[PDB]
Order: sequence, then C-alpha cells, then structure tokens
Amino acid sequence: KYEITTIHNLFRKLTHRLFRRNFGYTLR
Repeated sequence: KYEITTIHNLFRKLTHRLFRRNFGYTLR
C-alpha cells in the first residue's frame, strides 16, 4: 500500500515538488 506504487522510476521522482502533495494520500 506504500512501496507498491513505487517500482523503478514510477514514484522515483528525483524532484518531488508536486508529488509531495499527492503523497499525503498514500501516506495517510
């Protein structure tokens, strides 16, 4: 439910500036 979304480059965004706001949905 967490790392399941991140495989290789999917959620491996080196610059999580816009995804950081979305991560809140996966972390919580």
